[PDB]
Amino acid sequence: RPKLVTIIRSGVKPRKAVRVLLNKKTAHSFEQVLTDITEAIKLETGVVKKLYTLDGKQVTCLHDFFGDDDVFIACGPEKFRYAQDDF
Amino acid sequence: MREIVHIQAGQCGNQIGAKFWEVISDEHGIDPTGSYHGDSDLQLERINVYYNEAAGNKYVPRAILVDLEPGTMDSVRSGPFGQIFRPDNFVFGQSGAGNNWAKGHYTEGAELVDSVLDVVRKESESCDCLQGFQLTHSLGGGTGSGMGTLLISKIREEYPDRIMNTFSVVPSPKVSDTVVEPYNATLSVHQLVENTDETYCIDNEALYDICFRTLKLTTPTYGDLNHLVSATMSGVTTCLRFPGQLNADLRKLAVNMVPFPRLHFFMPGFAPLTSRGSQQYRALTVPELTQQMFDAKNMMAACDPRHGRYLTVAAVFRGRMSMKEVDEQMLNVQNKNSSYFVEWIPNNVKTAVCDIPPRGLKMSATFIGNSTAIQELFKRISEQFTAMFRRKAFLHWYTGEGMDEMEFTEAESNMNDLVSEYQQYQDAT
Amino acid sequence: MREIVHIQAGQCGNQIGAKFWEVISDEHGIDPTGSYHGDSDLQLERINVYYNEAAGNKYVPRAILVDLEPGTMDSVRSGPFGQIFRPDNFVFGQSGAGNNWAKGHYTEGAELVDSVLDVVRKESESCDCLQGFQLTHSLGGGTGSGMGTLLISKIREEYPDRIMNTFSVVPSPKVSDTVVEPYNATLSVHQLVENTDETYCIDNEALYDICFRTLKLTTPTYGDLNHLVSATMSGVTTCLRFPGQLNADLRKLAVNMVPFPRLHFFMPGFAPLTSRGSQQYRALTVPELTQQMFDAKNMMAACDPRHGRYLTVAAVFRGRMSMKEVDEQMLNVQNKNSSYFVEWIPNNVKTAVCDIPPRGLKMSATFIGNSTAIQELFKRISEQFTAMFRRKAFLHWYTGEGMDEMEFTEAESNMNDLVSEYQQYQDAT
Ligand SMILES: Nc1nc2c(ncn2[C@@H]2O[C@H](COP(=O)(O)OP(=O)(O)O)[C@@H](O)[C@H]2O)c(=O)[nH]1
Ligand SMILES: Nc1nc2c(ncn2[C@@H]2O[C@H](COP(=O)(O)OP(=O)(O)O)[C@@H](O)[C@H]2O)c(=O)[nH]1
Repeated sequence: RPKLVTIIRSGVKPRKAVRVLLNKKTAHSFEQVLTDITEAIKLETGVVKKLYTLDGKQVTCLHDFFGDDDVFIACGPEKFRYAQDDF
Repeated sequence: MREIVHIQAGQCGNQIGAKFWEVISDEHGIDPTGSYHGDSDLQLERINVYYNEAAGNKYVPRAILVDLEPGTMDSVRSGPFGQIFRPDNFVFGQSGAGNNWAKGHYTEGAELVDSVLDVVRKESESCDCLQGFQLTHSLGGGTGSGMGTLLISKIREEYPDRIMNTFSVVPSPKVSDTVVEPYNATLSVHQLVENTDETYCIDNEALYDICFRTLKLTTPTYGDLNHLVSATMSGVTTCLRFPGQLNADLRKLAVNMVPFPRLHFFMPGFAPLTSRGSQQYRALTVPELTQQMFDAKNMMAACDPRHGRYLTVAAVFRGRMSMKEVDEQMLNVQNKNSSYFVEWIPNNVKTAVCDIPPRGLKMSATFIGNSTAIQELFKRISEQFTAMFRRKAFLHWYTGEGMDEMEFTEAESNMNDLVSEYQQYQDAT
Repeated sequence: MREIVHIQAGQCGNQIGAKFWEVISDEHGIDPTGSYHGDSDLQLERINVYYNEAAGNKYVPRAILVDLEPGTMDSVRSGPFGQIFRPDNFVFGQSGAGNNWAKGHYTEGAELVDSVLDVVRKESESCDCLQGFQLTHSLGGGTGSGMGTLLISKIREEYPDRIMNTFSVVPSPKVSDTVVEPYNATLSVHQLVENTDETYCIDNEALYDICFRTLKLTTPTYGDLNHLVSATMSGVTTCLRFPGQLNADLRKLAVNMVPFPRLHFFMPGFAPLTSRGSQQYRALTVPELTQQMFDAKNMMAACDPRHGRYLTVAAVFRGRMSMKEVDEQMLNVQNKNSSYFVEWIPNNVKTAVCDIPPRGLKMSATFIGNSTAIQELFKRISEQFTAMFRRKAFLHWYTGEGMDEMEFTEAESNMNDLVSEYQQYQDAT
């Protein structure tokens, strides 16, 4: 029923990839997850507008884009950084 | 040397220390301010085990308190001996547990644990020579069931050589304080046997009848039930902290108490217990203390030692008494109660004699039992577990917080693999 | 001997000295009138470093204050310790900066500088033996960014042998006080590395969390934030001004701190920090001060020392403590934090022990850090720089005051040539 995915922040690399819950009972909109994530992460501006994939290839827009067991990256007003986080 | 860092967790885990630290500080003459008022110089001989000596000749308890809401932490400082704690150690969240093991281990537990493990480490650098950690929590609630076990799996990776013991609160047999307490039991008992060297199981239900059939208290409140929890914990470390003829510590009470490393569920007892209307009619002799311990109504757990055999028995004594006089009593109870002990273990009784009695009495003791009578304590949990789980009942909150069925299936049979060991060692020859 | 002329510039550069000179005069018992009220004769042993002894047994601070408007200078004399300054040293314009680096360096800066450089020279003739100059300004505003750097390029031509250090205010990472602060940063950082021997970078943003997470101040105003700036500056010169066992000065803290002459951006730290509700629970030991300095939340700059290695570490101590006891702690933090220091530098820790503690405490210290973690501090500026400059945004005020594009292009790559040195020395072997 829920999703086991995780998020880091870009270009700085202290982050140990916290794994917040993603479920229908705890979330009802994709934009709601983009704002509930902001208290548990730090950015430059803090606008969590976008999130790129594990390799930063494509953008995300839906809950149904979330295959299990992958890491995403904090984005928005910035670009992808080619981070070797999971190494 | 030999410092012990005290860690608390849960609503039950906090208010025990408000009774526990009142007892320990009164064994050394400490006001709730934090200065010294004792008279004998023996009290400051091993004061550094529960006290980091700060400036101004003050003393602080080496204690860390954990909750997921501040509804209990402010109630500690607004009572007696609430000023003694350092205000930096109260690490707490804001939401609350929800009485959920999944939220106590994955949702809010991942956030608060980094603000605790640095504080343990900040005390660990202050440890001149670390002995081990002790934990006080429950097994039925949300915080003390999960957040305590989330510390232990991270502490044991940081300290494999250091010992670890939990004064947990096993839930009662018949009355039910918590609706989801069979789920909180089995999912935490699976984590206890991984990374704990010993565990002292305390039931709520047995402590009522001790305070009713024996103490004859009309109105037993928590100011007296938790007092017997403090007499147990102080009754173990009383050889580490004072000069006795035959010393003991948590190191000696681990290998000499646990012969097989997964069989480490104990049962405590305390003696003597004089009522206020019955104290002036009792002989204060050393063999009087022995016959009061080994019955059913002095055990601090819902157990029947008549059905089961002991394996290791630790009796920690305080006061001034003859060494030969105690050991004659410890040998005699092995002879007459020969069915009550296991056959293939000689010298199954451990003697610990200290020389400082509890304040207010003249002589006392503390019983530590290890019998196979706790198989009734867990099979009754596993019987309640398989009834609730086969209907998938109360599952849409644990599964809603990131949990699968295979987490239950391994944890279910591991308790069955636990109890099947106890029945195997019960009736061998 | 060894006098130091104190120069201020900017609205930020003035009100720091109103807190700074209050602290220095209270280390020698000086009223805001300007007479003497001390009790010990040690305080007048090196009084001539910040005080020209005038007639009538009075003392004046050897200080020069610079602004482009009198809206701040009259606010200094109408407060405490505003009567102590000589009324001839307040050299100021009438128009104002406009928060423009070009107007702070070419338009109004060319007029006011001749009325300052004679006053420095009039103090320079009064210098019995000049040590060096210290400057207090900012890097984001108009006056302290430009008018300070216009003095330094003219001072260094007059004094090549004399040392020079600026307690500048590096702008915050996330919140923005000034709209044009990336232009004011890069166009001034290009001028700092030309003619400054060392620089102590202070962020606004880190000083909030020091005054909130550690001091637990409910309402931190500038009477407490600038107080930590004064504790840094007094924590450096405390070996030059009092008899200690192992002396230090700005000469020893320059060559032993800067091994490559363009790598001179530091980070300061202060210890201890006792809250008013937490001072009575802390041990006042010497190894307590070490473990409080080397974390992230005691740094006075937005830096992550976990990402980066130190090169030179200066810890200036005050009070009475053993020499072997400190050096055991300084050696131990080199052993356990071996990834946190650079490999090819042995004895990377500088010890400075004085014998006069700060007034109000018993023992204290002052941390000076030099790590490669400031590459995040400048690349974040250069990332903000290339975004604003590629649109030619906010350029029609700098170009309107006599400035070309090639002024930006050399100054842009010189910061990139600065950071590429730090990454080069970060991970070599
Ligand atoms: N002996 C004793 N048990 C208590 C006390 N307060 C709570 N408990 C027990 O704690 C258990 C409930 O756990 P609780 O503290 O509410 O949950 P948690 O805070 O989320 O870990 C039950 O078994 C209660 O009997 C107390 O003061 N004394
Ligand atoms: N710590 C501190 N920073 C200040 C104070 N006043 C101004 N600042 C900083 O000074 C910078 C703005 O510079 P400003 O003085 O207005 O410009 P200038 O006078 O033209 O150099 C910002 O980074 C402010 O945070 C103060 O009292 N304390």
